[PDB]
Amino acid sequence: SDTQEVNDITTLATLHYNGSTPADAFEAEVTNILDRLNNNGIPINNKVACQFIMRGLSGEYKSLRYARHRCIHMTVADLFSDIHSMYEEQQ
Amino acid sequence: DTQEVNDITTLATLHYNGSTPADAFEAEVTNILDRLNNNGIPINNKVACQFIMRGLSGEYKSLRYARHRCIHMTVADLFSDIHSMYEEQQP
Repeated sequence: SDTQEVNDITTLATLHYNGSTPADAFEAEVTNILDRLNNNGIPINNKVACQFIMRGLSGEYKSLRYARHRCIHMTVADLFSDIHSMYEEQQ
Repeated sequence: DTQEVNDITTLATLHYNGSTPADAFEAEVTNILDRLNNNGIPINNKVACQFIMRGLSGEYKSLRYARHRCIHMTVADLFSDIHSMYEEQQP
């Protein structure tokens, strides 16, 4: 509660996703961290968010990381689309 | 282009046990906070204080009991206490 921002930032910096849990749940976790950080006056822009998410991708999802260099132009929604697409074509 | 992610990761993984000068530790953290501020990721006194406390090891772990007042405690005040402990430990 008093440590929500520190916990949210720590989570963001230590994300991991390998497809073994629903992509929706991963998207929710990340989305809400970003929302809460925004509310607490710590705005994480699209580029930085994208980089944290990419860093977290393991297993087959590692492959999405070769777009990390375009994070500036890539939207978080676009990235989540690709993760969702990969999740679907693993199920 | 990954300066923010690197600066946040460092903040979230600080370690200090007195084995290096307190001035160097202060410098590292201060400049992370400065750069994050510049890049539109403003870490306030409370959150900064919490990250610093989390990183204290060895004899310095003991300082982690003012953590609850980080809201009212300043980063400068905490670095004072670390400096004070560092001085005591020196010849």
